[PDB]
Amino acid sequence: GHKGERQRGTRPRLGFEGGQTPFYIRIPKYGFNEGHSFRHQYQPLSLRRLQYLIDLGRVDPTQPIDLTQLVNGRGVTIQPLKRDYGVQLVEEGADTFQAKINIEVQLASELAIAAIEKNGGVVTTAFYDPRSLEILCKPIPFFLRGQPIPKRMLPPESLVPYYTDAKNRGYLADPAKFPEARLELAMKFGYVLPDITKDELFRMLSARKDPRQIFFGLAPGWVVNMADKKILKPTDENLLKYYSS
Amino acid sequence: QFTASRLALQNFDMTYSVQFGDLWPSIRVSLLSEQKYGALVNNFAAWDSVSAKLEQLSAKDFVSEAISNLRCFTFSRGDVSRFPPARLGSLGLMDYYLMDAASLLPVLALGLQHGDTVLDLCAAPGGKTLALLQTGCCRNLAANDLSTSRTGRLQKVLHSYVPQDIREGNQVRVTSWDGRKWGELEGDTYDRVLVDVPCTTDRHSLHEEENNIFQRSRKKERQMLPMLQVQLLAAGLLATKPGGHVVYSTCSLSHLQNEYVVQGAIELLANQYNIKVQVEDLSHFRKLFMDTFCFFPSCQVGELVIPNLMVNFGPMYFCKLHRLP
Amino acid sequence: KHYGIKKMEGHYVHAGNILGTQRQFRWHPGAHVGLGRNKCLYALEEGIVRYTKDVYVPNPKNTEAVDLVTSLPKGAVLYKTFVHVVPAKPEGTFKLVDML
RNA sequence: AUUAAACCUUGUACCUUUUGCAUAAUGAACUAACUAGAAAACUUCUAACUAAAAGAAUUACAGCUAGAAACCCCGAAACCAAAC
RNA sequence: AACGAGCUUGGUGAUAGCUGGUUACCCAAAAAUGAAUUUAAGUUCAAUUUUAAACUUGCUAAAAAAACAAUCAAAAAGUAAGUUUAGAUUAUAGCCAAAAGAGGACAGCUCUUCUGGAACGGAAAAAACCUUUAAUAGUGAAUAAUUAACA
RNA sequence: CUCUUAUCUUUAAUCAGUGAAAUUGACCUUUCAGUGAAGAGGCUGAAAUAUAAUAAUAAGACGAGAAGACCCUAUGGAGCUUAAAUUAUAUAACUUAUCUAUUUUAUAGUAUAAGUUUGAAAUUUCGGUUGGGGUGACCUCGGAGACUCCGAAUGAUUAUAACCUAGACUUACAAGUCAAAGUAAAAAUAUCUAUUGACCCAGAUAUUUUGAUCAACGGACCAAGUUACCCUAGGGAUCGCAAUCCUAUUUAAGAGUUCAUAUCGACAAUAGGGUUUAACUCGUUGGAUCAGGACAUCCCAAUGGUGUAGAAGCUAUUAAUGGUUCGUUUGCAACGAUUAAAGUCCUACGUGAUCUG
Ligand SMILES: [Mg+2]
Ligand SMILES: [Mg+2]
Ligand SMILES: [Mg+2]
Ligand SMILES: [Mg+2]
Ligand SMILES: [Mg+2]
Ligand SMILES: [Mg+2]
Ligand SMILES: [Mg+2]
Ligand SMILES: [Mg+2]
Ligand SMILES: [Mg+2]
Ligand SMILES: [Mg+2]
Ligand SMILES: [Mg+2]
Ligand SMILES: [Mg+2]
Ligand SMILES: [Mg+2]
Ligand SMILES: [Mg+2]
Ligand SMILES: [Mg+2]
Ligand SMILES: [Mg+2]
Ligand SMILES: [Mg+2]
Ligand SMILES: [Mg+2]
Ligand SMILES: [Mg+2]
Ligand SMILES: [Mg+2]
Ligand SMILES: [Mg+2]
Ligand SMILES: [Mg+2]
Ligand SMILES: [Mg+2]
Ligand SMILES: [Mg+2]
Ligand SMILES: [Mg+2]
Ligand SMILES: [Mg+2]
Ligand SMILES: [Mg+2]
Repeated sequence: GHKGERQRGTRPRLGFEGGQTPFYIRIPKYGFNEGHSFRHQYQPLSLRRLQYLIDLGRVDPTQPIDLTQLVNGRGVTIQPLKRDYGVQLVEEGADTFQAKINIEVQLASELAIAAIEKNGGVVTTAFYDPRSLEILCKPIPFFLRGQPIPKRMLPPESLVPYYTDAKNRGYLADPAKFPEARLELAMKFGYVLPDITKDELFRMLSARKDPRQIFFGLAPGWVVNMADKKILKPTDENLLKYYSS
Repeated sequence: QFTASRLALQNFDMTYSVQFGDLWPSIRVSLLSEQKYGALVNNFAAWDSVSAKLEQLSAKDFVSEAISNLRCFTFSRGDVSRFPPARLGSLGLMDYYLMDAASLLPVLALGLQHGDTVLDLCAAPGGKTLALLQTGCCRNLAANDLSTSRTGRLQKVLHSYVPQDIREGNQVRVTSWDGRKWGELEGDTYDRVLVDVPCTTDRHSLHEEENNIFQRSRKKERQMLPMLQVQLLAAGLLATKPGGHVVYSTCSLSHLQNEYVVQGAIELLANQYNIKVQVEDLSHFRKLFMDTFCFFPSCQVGELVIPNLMVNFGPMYFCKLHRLP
Repeated sequence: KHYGIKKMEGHYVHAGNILGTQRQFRWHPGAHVGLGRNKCLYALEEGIVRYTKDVYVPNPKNTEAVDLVTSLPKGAVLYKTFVHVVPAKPEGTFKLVDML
């Protein structure tokens, strides 16, 4: 253009409206985004994606399902660094869901539970803390680090009611109250509870990891040596006390 | 450089001091000193209550001594006591109105009589209206004032004191129109007319910087005040009915604004409109009010209330004129 | 401010459309046209605005209007300009929800 | 144009600049060399794979990855530190 | 060897809404109005303009009838544009003629509103008035304004 | 100086040697009238006109050089002044402490810290609109008139005025307007007139609310003068009405008038000049030298008329031919003596690359 400020290359900053109070500064501050960096994120999983994954052989329904086997089959993508705390099952696709599977997901829903239970499956909810989740999504590198497997901390006070509640199928919930809660849900959605015990794969379905276990078959405090193909367990009494806790 | 108050004091020293001479010292300090306020009763339901309460305060109605329909309680001679702030009555009407005792003389002088129609040109919230309303037992009235905001509060004052039923009656009429133009509107309409022309307000001018006539910008208005006063006084003379009585009131001590204006106006009416005015003497009225008011007899016409240290109720210059034809 | 007739004759008018804004009662409300406190006129039903002049009969209660009407001579009849909105839609239709 | 270099006909230097006008006002004696537009948030275009893309951490209710595509020069009066 | 406060180096490529400058061809489209601002030698937004994409009515005109030569606008017709979405600036001082108000229910003068123009042809003068749809070669041609007036 | 001259040196000019500077778009570089921006070697219309040098003049080339002058602008500076704003272990002081002496609490001091009081200083600033200046002022909102006027940062009345939610007005943004339905209190709109202030940040309470003559009113949390001692970056220039009063011409209501004997003039009309009637200081040029032109003629010359006897005049026309003084007071205005007359004007004070106040 002609000679002037914008042509000299020295025009003001963005949001500067000539000298009147700018639009972005003259609006009241509100807490839309307050505490955003500490809010919990659960990468949702729908039942269409679950059934679709099972159909194509990218999830093994016969084996127990967990966050590791969802990530391994690329069914879900998880970013621990971005406050992801796990996967929440979602009600979308319940009607098409006709699969019996033992799925562990940090958050569950009423209707999502119905789809799993009606077809004769086990649904459980377990809390993984930020350190535990990173190892669960990405196991191999942790074994390469050489550090011992860590314990899994219990949920903080805010989440304690949820994971101790029978209706939510919490891992810490009382085993005795499960039957009644399942039956009430069964009546609500108009299906008859199937007898899992009679089912041949009762042991697999019923399988549940210890509340202090990140992986079903590995106890806290062990060390995995991939190069030698061995597992090392501490013999020290002091360390065993700490890990057993 | 000079404040309006400084200029106002300068004018009195060069002019007013000469007129009064040896009396000027006491008057000069009187104006600088705080003014004395006299409480005026609202009558109505609080008619008895205020009178009993004011007696407890030791204030005495100067009007009552004069008699021995307006009673205004005032403190004793040389008493500096301050009246308590006005308070609302049980009915919702203010118990009393604080005002300068001298300001009530023009109303008492106008000889209000029952079954009369009264005009109050440029009345403003000077208090004479409210006082006159209390006198207006059976008297239709009328109010006028050039400004609006000045007139706006005047209605508020009427709301506080005057009961709604009385105000609702046509008797109470509020308008804001030019006084000189008003003369043509209603000629020979009001038996009694009280005309309080805008004056230099010497007491207010010295104390108050706001809206002071002595400001340099307002030079034009100050010089033309005598001409405007004559026209307004002439307008009232036109409006008053045959045989009517009119009172012309000026706050200022100026000889030019007080005596020449009234006599000059009488001459103007006699020449242009061929009308005659009968002068009236209030010397007897002065004698009754000597205790509560002090006057000086130098003025050929009018009864000016000089502010005195013992009785600081001035300044009020009021002259009563009766329309002969 | 910017007082005028927003909706001219023949214009489709939705429920809440404001026909016009007036400082004083230049246009009086008509059928299916509500009157706002600020004296603006708003439609009430979908329709086509049509302006007509009709005899104005004031409510008995207000004194000023009644006195003025009486002051008029017997022969004379006053008129005012009104804004009307003729409904252009059927309020409802009947459909068979189910056969039982 | 012309047979003919000049005569005859036509024609108010250049840039910047003022309003979109100069007979103005700035700048240039001439030659050689040197002497001033630079960044990828959003968009467009082109491909790879595709509910997935990316050679670790990223984004996704057709996306994702890579490529190409962009924003000058000269000049104060001054201010501070430390030497002289 | 020019002290309202020495000089040298460094900070330092100080900063400059200001002045000056900013290097090949070709084709195409293309405007100094409103608002705020320590603002009126600036910037930001609206409006305008532009490149692409989406799909459908748009411009002139627009009878009756309103609200009073306009604000609005239906069938038509002459004709090809208009709306929405994504990206992006510069611009924000006009110049002159001719119309109409409005300032002292004046002319003028200062404003405001509408219209037009930016020759190589014409009008002693000649960017602004009048004739003139772009630009190309030809030793073709018909023409416009005008080339004063003979009262 | 009237009034200038003569001789000599220097410089100049010529022959010989040596060899700068500012400046320079290109130039084959004319006159007059016209046009134009106080403007023309170059454009328009006439005219003039072989080519080059040497030496002179300074009219033009808005001639060339300088850190000179002038008015205005910059959210550019710097010096000074403080009644500007913010600070201020310069100093001095005192107070409580720390701390060492001492006496039973006490008065002493103080390698320190925390305050209070002065301020030697440091830092930073100079809002906008008013044809310049001091004084007035005005800066936002709305009502009325077509810029002239009125108001406001609302008060009174209020048996107290919910929530939620279609569609719209207005509008750069921000702000500001109206509202069906649904739902809820109660037994539907508070009442006029009209009324503004963002974000940040501080206050309040048991979850709801309050903070601006921020009035320069889109609002910097908080900053005045002054410069002729100045500086830089640039831009500039170099008509109306009225109200009386005077007058002039035409009116003349009137009176008038009286042997080289008369008119004036009410009232009007019309041209001028004042006054009242509407905020509180001012903006190149004499002289010397040489002059060019205009005529609206001052003198010379040629004439008409005359209330022109002769002699002085007065009025008028034609004519631009040559001429058109010397001083004193000295800031131009007077004056004194003369002359046939001591013209009026234009030529950017006509003319400072000719000189000067
Ligand atoms: Mg501001
Ligand atoms: Mg993710
Ligand atoms: Mg040059
Ligand atoms: Mg620079
Ligand atoms: Mg415009
Ligand atoms: Mg500015
Ligand atoms: Mg600027
Ligand atoms: Mg020579
Ligand atoms: Mg030689
Ligand atoms: Mg030659
Ligand atoms: Mg030649
Ligand atoms: Mg020439
Ligand atoms: Mg010429
Ligand atoms: Mg020529
Ligand atoms: Mg010359
Ligand atoms: Mg500074
Ligand atoms: Mg908004
Ligand atoms: Mg409703
Ligand atoms: Mg401001
Ligand atoms: Mg402002
Ligand atoms: Mg505004
Ligand atoms: Mg000096
Ligand atoms: Mg000095
Ligand atoms: Mg001559
Ligand atoms: Mg002649
Ligand atoms: Mg002399
Ligand atoms: Mg010269």
